[PDB]
Amino acid sequence: KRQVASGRAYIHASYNNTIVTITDPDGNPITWSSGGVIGYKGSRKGTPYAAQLAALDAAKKAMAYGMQSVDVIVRGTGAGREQAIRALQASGLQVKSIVDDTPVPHNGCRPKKKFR
Amino acid sequence: PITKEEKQKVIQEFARFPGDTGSTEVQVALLTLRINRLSEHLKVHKKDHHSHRGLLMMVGQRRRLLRYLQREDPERYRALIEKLGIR
Amino acid sequence: MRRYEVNIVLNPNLDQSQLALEKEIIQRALENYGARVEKVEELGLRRLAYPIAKDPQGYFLWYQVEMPEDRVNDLARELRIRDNVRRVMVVKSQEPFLANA
Amino acid sequence: KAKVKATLGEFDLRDYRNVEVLKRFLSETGKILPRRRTGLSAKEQRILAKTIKRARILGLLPFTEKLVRK
RNA sequence: GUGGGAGAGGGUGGUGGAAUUCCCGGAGUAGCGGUGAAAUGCGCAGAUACCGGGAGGAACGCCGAUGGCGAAGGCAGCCACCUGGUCCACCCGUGACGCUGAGGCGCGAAAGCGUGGGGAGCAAACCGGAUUAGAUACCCGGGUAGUCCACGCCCUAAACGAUGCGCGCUAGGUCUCUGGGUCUCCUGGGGGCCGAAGCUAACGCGUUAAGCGCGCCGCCUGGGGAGUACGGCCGCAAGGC
Ligand SMILES: [Mg+2]
Ligand SMILES: [Mg+2]
Ligand SMILES: [Mg+2]
Ligand SMILES: [Mg+2]
Ligand SMILES: [Mg+2]
Ligand SMILES: [Mg+2]
Ligand SMILES: [Mg+2]
Ligand SMILES: [Mg+2]
Ligand SMILES: [Mg+2]
Ligand SMILES: [Mg+2]
Ligand SMILES: [Mg+2]
Ligand SMILES: [Mg+2]
Ligand SMILES: [Mg+2]
Ligand SMILES: [Mg+2]
Ligand SMILES: [Mg+2]
Ligand SMILES: [Mg+2]
Ligand SMILES: [Mg+2]
Ligand SMILES: [Mg+2]
Ligand SMILES: [Mg+2]
Ligand SMILES: [Mg+2]
Ligand SMILES: [Mg+2]
Ligand SMILES: [Mg+2]
Ligand SMILES: [Mg+2]
Ligand SMILES: [Mg+2]
Ligand SMILES: [Mg+2]
Ligand SMILES: [Mg+2]
Ligand SMILES: [Mg+2]
Ligand SMILES: [Mg+2]
Ligand SMILES: [Mg+2]
Ligand SMILES: [Mg+2]
Ligand SMILES: [Mg+2]
Ligand SMILES: [Mg+2]
Ligand SMILES: [Mg+2]
Ligand SMILES: [Mg+2]
Ligand SMILES: [Mg+2]
Ligand SMILES: [Mg+2]
Ligand SMILES: [Mg+2]
Ligand SMILES: [Mg+2]
Ligand SMILES: [Mg+2]
Ligand SMILES: [Mg+2]
Repeated sequence: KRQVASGRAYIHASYNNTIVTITDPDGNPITWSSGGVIGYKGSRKGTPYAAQLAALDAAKKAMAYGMQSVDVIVRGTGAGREQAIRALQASGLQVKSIVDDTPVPHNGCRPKKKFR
Repeated sequence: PITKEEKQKVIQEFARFPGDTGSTEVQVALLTLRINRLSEHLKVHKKDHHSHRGLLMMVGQRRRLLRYLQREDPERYRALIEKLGIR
Repeated sequence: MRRYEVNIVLNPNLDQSQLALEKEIIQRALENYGARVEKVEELGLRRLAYPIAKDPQGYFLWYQVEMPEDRVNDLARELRIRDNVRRVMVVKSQEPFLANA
Repeated sequence: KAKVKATLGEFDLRDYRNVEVLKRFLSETGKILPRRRTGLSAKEQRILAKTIKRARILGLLPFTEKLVRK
């Protein structure tokens, strides 16, 4: 019960799971999805296909609010990161732009043993 | 730091004759100026070791020159010591 | 005394009287620490590359000075007190190293 | 594609207040270009770096930006 | 001496942005996380993802290098102050003032100790989850000392070039950092790689010697026993010589 029709689509990808969040122009979210949202549970959430289905689900849930214009924002590196964008373009939603915002530090914090 | 006029004042003061730059008198003088400066710097900044080495080396050079002067001309050595007020 | 450059970035939204007050305090501060003012460039409103104190833009001033060294840092400390002063950077003035010349 | 210094006038490497010239030494991201692209001297490169960073602190230049397309 | 130069050399203060974590608020559902696969774990008191605001600590992405500096340990945001070493040019000054250096004294990564702070992230010990024949291990979730600062101790190491310091001599080629020069190049001083002569058991070293010489210090004398025992000295202890 909103009728937004334009906004940003954030794709957060990792080697574990890929999630998607649709949002209004000033950044407040509308609907979202993920590999767990759909049937998949375990490591299966990391497959590109899961990313696809997730993008799709969030896309439909966006159609419900009458979303049309969508600006894609990508964060993280993971399998199906690109696949997510692929499905999102073919979602029927018109994608204005795509940007990679993936957060990187300036080397502030020491990471876990497996990250060094 | 030590600027040009600061240096020259001392050089003029300690030169055996005009134009003299590198005589033992002047050397020990300048050296001792740098010493005093560094020591006042190491009153504070006690944590600075890398400079303290420099201080050691300087001291050593000075003692070398002085030992030389005292070896050759004990009078001028006495004069230098009296003037600078060291050792 | 040595030769420096004082960069000051203040709030863009100041009106005449306010800005004049701030520049007044600045001038007074410079004089107080014994800084002779050689030349000055006021660029005013410019668009920052990243927001500073939530403001997208900034007001820029530049002062080429000659002042006693030991009083520099304090002179910086005094300038940042002003809320309306967002940025202060003092830099020893240097010769213009060129390139592609 | 040639280098940055290759196309440019006579410009001060020490000027942190000059955006128009400095910007050209940065990529799409706010990152500082390597020597391969800037085509400077190691000396030139260092001075450029320092200067850039100075500009950054003054908010004249970006600390980082966001990559388009992809 | 004068005049120039490069530098993460050192100390003090200030300051900047990214990120992690936590708190506040908005908006927003059903999972997130994690792994070879999983589970512990967190989530309906509303998490994860998204926007905005705040708090705090720690480390400085690109620049960055096969790079630079330092006697070694080691030193990377930016600014200022304080300060050490060093290189070049001029050929101006003193006139052998030199080299080495038992003992001494000072420095000395990390971990560790004392007192006081500080604490985000990481994380010995420890508490749990799965694996598996088993687990105290490898993987996963938490997590204290500690990692951080002040001051005082500790004196070790693959503290490595496994190569003491200084000087003179003995083909070059090429890459490079930094000066000067009348700037295809030449001349200094650093950092690498090939290679004359020569050396070397060989590998390899080769104007940055492991070559030819000289001076001085340290050290070795089969393996184990053993860096142990005893003694001494240092140390709050650990323990060190
Ligand atoms: Mg998963
Ligand atoms: Mg430094
Ligand atoms: Mg420092
Ligand atoms: Mg919230
Ligand atoms: Mg569950
Ligand atoms: Mg539950
Ligand atoms: Mg519960
Ligand atoms: Mg936030
Ligand atoms: Mg707190
Ligand atoms: Mg690098
Ligand atoms: Mg190196
Ligand atoms: Mg080392
Ligand atoms: Mg210096
Ligand atoms: Mg002569
Ligand atoms: Mg003579
Ligand atoms: Mg010696
Ligand atoms: Mg130590
Ligand atoms: Mg320690
Ligand atoms: Mg302690
Ligand atoms: Mg663990
Ligand atoms: Mg088990
Ligand atoms: Mg276990
Ligand atoms: Mg953990
Ligand atoms: Mg020998
Ligand atoms: Mg060579
Ligand atoms: Mg040249
Ligand atoms: Mg050269
Ligand atoms: Mg031999
Ligand atoms: Mg042979
Ligand atoms: Mg060879
Ligand atoms: Mg030799
Ligand atoms: Mg040999
Ligand atoms: Mg025996
Ligand atoms: Mg034996
Ligand atoms: Mg032992
Ligand atoms: Mg005995
Ligand atoms: Mg004993
Ligand atoms: Mg005792
Ligand atoms: Mg032991
Ligand atoms: Mg020893």
